[PDB]
Amino acid sequence: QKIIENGIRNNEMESEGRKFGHFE
Amino acid sequence: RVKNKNPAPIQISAEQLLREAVERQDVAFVPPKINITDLEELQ
Repeated sequence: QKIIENGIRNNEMESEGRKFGHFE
Repeated sequence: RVKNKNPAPIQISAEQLLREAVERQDVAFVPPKINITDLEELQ
C-alpha cells in the first residue's frame, strides 16, 4: 500500500514538475 | 578563383574520417516518463 502510494505521489509531483522545471 | 591547387595544410586522415563519422550519434533517446497517477495504471 505505501509503496504504491509513494509511487503515486512521485508521479503527480513529476507531472507537475514539468511546470516547476519549465524554464529552469 | 576556386583553382587553389595548393596542397592543404591539413590533409584528410582516416582516423579523422572514423571520428567524424561516429560524431553523428547523439545521447540516448529521452522519452517523457509515464506518470502513474492512480492504481490501475500501476497494475
